[PDB]
Amino acid sequence: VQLVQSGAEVKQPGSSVKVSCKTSGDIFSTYGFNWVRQAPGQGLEWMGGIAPVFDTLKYAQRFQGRLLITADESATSVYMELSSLRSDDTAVYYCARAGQGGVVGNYLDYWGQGTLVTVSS
Amino acid sequence: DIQMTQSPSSLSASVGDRVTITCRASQGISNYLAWYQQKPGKVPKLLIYAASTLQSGVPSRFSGSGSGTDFTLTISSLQPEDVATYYCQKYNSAPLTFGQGTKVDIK
Amino acid sequence: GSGPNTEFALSLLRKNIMTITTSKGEFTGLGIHDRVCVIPTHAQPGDDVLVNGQKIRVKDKYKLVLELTVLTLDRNEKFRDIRGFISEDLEGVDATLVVHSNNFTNTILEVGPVTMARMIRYDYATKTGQCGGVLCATGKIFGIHVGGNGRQGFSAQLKKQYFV
Repeated sequence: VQLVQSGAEVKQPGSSVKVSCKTSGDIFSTYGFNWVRQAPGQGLEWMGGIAPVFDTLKYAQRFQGRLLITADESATSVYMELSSLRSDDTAVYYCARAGQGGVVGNYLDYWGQGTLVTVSS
Repeated sequence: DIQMTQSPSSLSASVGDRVTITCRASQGISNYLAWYQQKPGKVPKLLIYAASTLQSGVPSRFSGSGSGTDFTLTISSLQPEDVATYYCQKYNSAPLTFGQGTKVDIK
Repeated sequence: GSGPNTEFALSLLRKNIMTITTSKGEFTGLGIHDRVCVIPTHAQPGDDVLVNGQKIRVKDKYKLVLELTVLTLDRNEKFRDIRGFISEDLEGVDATLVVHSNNFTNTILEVGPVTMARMIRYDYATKTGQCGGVLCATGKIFGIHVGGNGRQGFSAQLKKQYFV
């Protein structure tokens, strides 16, 4: 199982960031995927998830309205786009597979390598 | 919202010590609880799901227990490679909330 | 009542599980992929069926190689490809039965552990009007409910070989 994420990003407050997560294609068409972030020295924070096979979408209330999670079958990838960036959004963003298949809400058994997003100010 | 709280938030123990970390959910989540280990500078890694089922490959010194609101992760003999932050997470339904984490170090 | 089993069942209701009406009444039907779906053979589909109340022409129908019949429908919408979920690993599994027909619309019954007996058997007092219900668990579709004896229900087993 492989989850390869896009590279580090530097952004200014008020802009937006898009992070991608690529998987094999068998996995993309059967599993769900979640976005989890981690600010420097802090804990894990669930952001949202997508199961492309069923267009299942889930968003954490804390990000509702400024987070868009999407999927592209041709690229076998899922995406997160976070807008209105503030400096407290400086964090490592993780893509993770939900277990068993067909669902967003499950334990997360494989994690991508993470993408650092640095918001200056 | 909902609270997942862990206790203690950090501890320092000796190699070979029995270590116990608890997790409390503000609402009952039956046994939809997972435990993750994040070693320094590494990505989180699934240790336990369904509250007490070991992920395959995880050493048998790790064990989980509980159902409903009160959960426990035990390391029966603390090893140097176990230095890490441990997180609980509910997945009864969204949000898939993480506890605040318990940092485990060795003197 | 929650957990990933419920989410899986609800997503299947959203994308792949329909009410199929034949001259014999309402049954639950399972879309497999493309325009292929499955119903109990007892439903005896003719040249037209209702799919959630819409009249749809049946392009092709055939029995399988066990009380299950495969229909190719003359329909615009395609089914989400759920073939990757078809599983025969059912032991140690607390399953759900998802029905969407008669008075049991959007119905998720937790039927407990399931075993082979050959059909899949589950200990749950089934009512009539649930035929076609999809026997599943998180990421796993096991079979189609085709009857019971008043204290157990029985499902015809689904296999990946049935769909090329």
